[PDB]
Order: sequence, then structure tokens, then C-alpha cells
Amino acid sequence: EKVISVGQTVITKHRNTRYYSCRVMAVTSQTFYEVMFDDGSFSRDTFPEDIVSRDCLKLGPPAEGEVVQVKWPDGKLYGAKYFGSNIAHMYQVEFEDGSQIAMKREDIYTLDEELPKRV
Amino acid sequence: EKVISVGQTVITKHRNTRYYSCRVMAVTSQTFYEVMFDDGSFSRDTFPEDIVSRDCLKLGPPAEGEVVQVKWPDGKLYGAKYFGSNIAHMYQVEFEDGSQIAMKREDIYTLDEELPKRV
Repeated sequence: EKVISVGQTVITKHRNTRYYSCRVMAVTSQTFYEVMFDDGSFSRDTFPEDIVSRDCLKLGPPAEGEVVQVKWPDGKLYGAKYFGSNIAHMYQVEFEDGSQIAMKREDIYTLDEELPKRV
Repeated sequence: EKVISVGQTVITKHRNTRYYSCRVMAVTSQTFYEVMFDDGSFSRDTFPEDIVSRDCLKLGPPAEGEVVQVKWPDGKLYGAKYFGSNIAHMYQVEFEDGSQIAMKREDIYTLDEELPKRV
């Protein structure tokens, strides 16, 4: 909605999404937090360790409705409110070079589905 | 909805979105295509040169309703249908090292707005 004009300083976004084939080595249970970001977007797969205003692994979850600061993997910080938790899964995957990482369900695609235009 | 199991080969997505401060050097007019992807998602800012099933810069736009193949910047190809065109703007921006690039409005953020969790 905001007008962008000659001479203005702005921030530009540059995507570099990568995709890799991998093998599922394990499926485990994981506690996730549900938070409403100040922008109105709602996340149900926030890691407890990504709340940086309260050390939730040491002190337990925030109170429901509590204002929290959430870190995104690139270090950007966001205001949100904590609204509860759920238990879901993490998927341990192995790459072609033998390296491994644990992934959330949202970041996994079967070999049959279209990969997103996010790249 | 699909079940992911131990021993399965899957594809995993890894974001690496970067953000940079830059200066707007020019605002120009640009013809964009409007396409409906087979997945039901609708784009209004597709570049004519990103239709790869018809060379639209040489032969003009596809017919309305025509099946097209669309390339995404990472080379992934998608089926879609062409549904018309519009004229919008491109923003020529300059980075701190003096390099420049033309950007779509969707990829530009003012210094006041929150940057997205896409990173």
C-alpha cells in the first residue's frame, strides 16, 4: 500500500531456497509452541528454544497470553504472544554426503508433490 | 496430509533469504503476466520472459486460457494457464557496493515495516 519513490532507502529481499533429496532415519516427538505474531500471523511449530525473552527449556513455557520475543533462524526478532503448546514430530534426515539434520514436517516434501515457488 | 515414514526418500527445503539496504534509482513501467498455476495459486507479477513454452518477447503473449510452462528462478518448471497481463512497476535499486538490480514491488520493504519470516 505504501508508495516507493526515487531516492528512498528501502530493504530488498533475495531468496536462495535450496532443496535436497534425503532419507528419513527417525521420527520423534517434539513439543512445539503456538504463538500469535504481532502481525496477526499464527505459528503452531515454533521451537521452545526460539523464545528468547524467557529461557523456556530451563524455566518452562511462558504463561498463556504472555508477550514473548521470538527469534527467526536469520536472527531477526519478532514480538508475539504465547498461546499454548502441542506435541508433533521431528524427522531426522540423512543427505547424500552422509550429513544429517532434524526437520519439521512443513519443510518435508514427498517425491510426488510439487515443490513450492519460494526459491 | 501425507504420512512420512522411516526409510522413505523425501525432499527437504532449506531457506537462505537475505536482505539488503539499497537506494531506489528509478521507477519504470513493466508488463507482467497473470497466470493460474495448476495448484490453484494465482500470480499477477510473472515476467513475460519466464514463460518458457512460448517465446513471448518474440511472438507476443499466449492466448487467454492457454496452457503455459513457467520457470522459477531456480529452474523449477510449473504448469499454469495464462489469463492476461497488466502494467506495473519495476524499481531499479543500488546496493552499498555499487551494484544494481531491478526489483518487483513484492520484494521491496520500507525501513518501517517488519521483514517477513521467510528467511
